Amino acid sequence: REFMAVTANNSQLLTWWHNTGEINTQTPVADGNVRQSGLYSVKVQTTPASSSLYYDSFVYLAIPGNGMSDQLQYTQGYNQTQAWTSFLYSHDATVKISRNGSSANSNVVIRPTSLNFPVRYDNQSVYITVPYSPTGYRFSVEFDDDLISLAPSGARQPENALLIFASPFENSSTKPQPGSPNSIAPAPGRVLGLNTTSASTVVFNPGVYYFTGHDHMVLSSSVTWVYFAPGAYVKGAVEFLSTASEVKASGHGVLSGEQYVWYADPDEGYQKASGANNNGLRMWRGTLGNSSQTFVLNGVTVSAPPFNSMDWSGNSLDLITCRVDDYKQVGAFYGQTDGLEMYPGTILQDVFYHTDDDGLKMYYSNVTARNIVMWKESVAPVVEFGWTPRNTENVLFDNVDVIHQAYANAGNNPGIFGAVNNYLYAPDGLSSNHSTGNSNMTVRNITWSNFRAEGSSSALFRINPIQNLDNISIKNVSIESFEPLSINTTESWMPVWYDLNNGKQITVTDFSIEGFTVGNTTITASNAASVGRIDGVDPAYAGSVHYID
Ligand SMILES: OC[C@H]1O[C@H](O[C@H]2[C@H](O)[C@@H](O)[C@@H](OC[C@H]3O[C@@H](O)[C@H](O)[C@@H](O)[C@@H]3O)O[C@@H]2CO)[C@H](O)[C@@H](O)[C@@H]1O
Ligand SMILES: *[C@@H]1O[C@H](CO)[C@@H](O)[C@H](O)[C@H]1NC(C)=O
Ligand SMILES: *[C@@H]1O[C@H](CO)[C@@H](O)[C@H](O)[C@H]1NC(C)=O
Ligand SMILES: *[C@@H]1O[C@H](CO)[C@@H](O)[C@H](O)[C@H]1NC(C)=O
Ligand SMILES: *[C@@H]1O[C@H](CO)[C@@H](O)[C@H](O)[C@H]1NC(C)=O
Ligand SMILES: *[C@@H]1O[C@H](CO)[C@@H](O)[C@H](O)[C@H]1NC(C)=O
Ligand SMILES: *[C@@H]1O[C@H](CO)[C@@H](O)[C@H](O)[C@H]1NC(C)=O
Ligand SMILES: *[C@@H]1O[C@H](CO)[C@@H](O)[C@H](O)[C@H]1NC(C)=O
Ligand SMILES: *[C@@H]1O[C@H](CO)[C@@H](O)[C@H](O)[C@H]1NC(C)=O
Ligand SMILES: *[C@@H]1O[C@H](CO)[C@@H](O)[C@H](O)[C@H]1NC(C)=O
Ligand SMILES: *[C@@H]1O[C@H](CO)[C@@H](O)[C@H](O)[C@H]1NC(C)=O
Ligand SMILES: *[C@@H]1O[C@H](CO)[C@@H](O)[C@H](O)[C@H]1NC(C)=O
Ligand SMILES: *[C@@H]1O[C@H](CO)[C@@H](O)[C@H](O)[C@H]1NC(C)=O
Repeated sequence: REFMAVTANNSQLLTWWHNTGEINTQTPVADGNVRQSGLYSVKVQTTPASSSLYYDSFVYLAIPGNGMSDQLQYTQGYNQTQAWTSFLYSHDATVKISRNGSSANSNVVIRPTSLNFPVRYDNQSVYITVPYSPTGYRFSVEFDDDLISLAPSGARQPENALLIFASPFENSSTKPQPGSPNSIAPAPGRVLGLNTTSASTVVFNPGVYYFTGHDHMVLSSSVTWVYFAPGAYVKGAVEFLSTASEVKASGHGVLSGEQYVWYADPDEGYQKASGANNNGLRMWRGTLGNSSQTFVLNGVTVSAPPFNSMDWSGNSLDLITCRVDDYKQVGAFYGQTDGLEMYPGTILQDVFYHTDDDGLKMYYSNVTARNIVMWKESVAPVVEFGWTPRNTENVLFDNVDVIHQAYANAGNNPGIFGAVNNYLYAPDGLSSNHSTGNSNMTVRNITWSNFRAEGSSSALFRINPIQNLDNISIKNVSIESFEPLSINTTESWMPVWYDLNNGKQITVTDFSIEGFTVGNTTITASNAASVGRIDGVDPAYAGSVHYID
């Protein structure tokens, strides 16, 4: 009979397919179709490797503009595409990646490179042995012959990326059990009525679902759980109306904003928002009442966000906290596609971020984020804590691997650790005016540890102390190489700042750097300014920056 995809669904492996897959790299796919990679084929086999059957794993594809050529102007203008595949596993598995029969043999580089998974080449394919880890893995498979240079940084990156998301099975807390109480499971196609349903749980089983580019998934106040099953592909954006103690989005399916134009405004017919009014549609949105709420986000893959990925509505955001795990953001070629907000008390871990704006937004206290892979594009710092002065304390970001960066100039506000200017007076984040800070606020006890920048990188830090800084520690940061000196994105700086109202000088105390390396060179106080390119620390703060050697 004609060849058909064969998927796995057992206790050791789960893969899926879509019968409405569409090979298309230039226009929007049909409402009920799923854009599929025409370059990469992926199959998976639980070890040990044998003549046993390999199971097909659907490879999704995201393209800049999502097929809407008139939206390309809102991207960085590169020609990169991003494909990805997800599967669940509970045992080591071999991932077999194939390219068409006419593709020549090419070695691959897996990022993060620290993974060091066994890789073998045979019969026009690449076999990667992925070990089972309870927190799974999110990595990039880069073919040497597919690498291109991105001007003007010269960054070497895949023209056609391929991401692999191997995740653990879903427990009873992230997967609705059979015939769950007061649940509703919409049929494939156009999804209607969820904004007025009396259901508590919304279940999206395998299949394709879509709102349209002129509607989104507004969930009624009774909905506290939306589940995206592995194999479910939902074109839309989520907004909880529930003010309950917990609102949850889980499952390993996909939530794609590909049908929305950039900056789509939900209050203006979903047309592009007028005058950068900040009302672009978020992929995750909630609204608070007068009681605490926890947003649990687990397993989901968000693709093609039309604007910032997430923001909650409310007068006091101290009432919201997040619990994020095994989550991915892909195909974010548009600008202002920020990572999630990490509200007070947040624990975020095992995440993959493809973003063209603020990545890790350190705006709230008592936050812990760890095990993150980031494909930074061309705008904003990897870590951001500028824009507005804040009282923020007790933050820990650990094990963050920025596998790629493609900045172009100083105006992009580049840098691993950054704090741009005051948005009220410098909306684009860059200005020589350093007198709009707040001397009554302080960012204290911050730890950024085990950060790694693969390939060419922007500056270690470009921080405007818009409020006082105290006890900020950088421990173990490796930069493979720096972007060209010429583009002004690699020199680190920290200019002296003053209070907006009384002119008091903003203070910086105990800002330490330990375990900083550039390529094969260890950075110390001796070569920090030269090899480390840390030549912009204001003399008033120089005595507060300590190199622990
Ligand atoms: O507050 C908005 C935004 O301001 C800054 O972004 C600026 C960039 O740093 C500049 O390089 C330049 O980039 C233009 C570029 O913006 C993309 O977002 C867009 O997708 C693309 O089509 C366009 O060519 O201008 C922007 C401001 O417009 C700041 O760095 C951001 O963090 C901030 O979100
Ligand atoms: C796997 O099998 C279970 C049990 O029948 C089913 O609920 C689920 O939808 C299947 N998943 C896929 C993607 O095959
Ligand atoms: C086959 O794969 C190569 C990359 O290995 C790609 O450049 C080529 O376009 C593909 N062939 C076609 C046109 O399908
Ligand atoms: C994509 O852009 C790169 C430079 O960034 C260029 O070398 C490559 O040829 C381009 N590919 C196509 C199909 O134009
Ligand atoms: C529910 O959403 C639909 C769009 O699907 C909208 O037309 C309708 O007005 C909404 N109902 C309410 C009560 O808001
Ligand atoms: C929160 O609002 C509810 C309903 O309006 C009310 O019953 C409750 O007393 C409020 N809680 C507080 C702390 O005021
Ligand atoms: C952070 O945690 C501390 C306790 O360690 C608490 O006192 C403080 O209020 C918390 N900050 C916020 C805004 O939640
Ligand atoms: C500082 O932050 C750490 C976590 O990074 C936390 O354990 C500790 O209690 C905080 N308090 C201080 C200032 O020591
Ligand atoms: C780098 O960019 C900053 C901000 O625009 C500017 O002040 C500085 O002079 C630039 N350095 C040069 C001359 O490359
Ligand atoms: C800096 O900006 C503030 C806010 O607009 C303004 O009041 C002040 O005069 C400016 N001073 C400088 C550095 O020119
Ligand atoms: C920094 O890296 C070294 C390995 O070279 C490790 O021993 C140390 O624990 C790391 N520091 C932190 C805070 O993780
Ligand atoms: C900081 O506090 C002083 C009073 O202690 C006040 O005059 C000043 O305006 C405050 N900083 C701000 C918000 O500009
Ligand atoms: C260190 O890196 C530089 C630049 O990549 C290279 O030229 C040099 O050979 C390297 N030295 C060592 C010890 O590997």
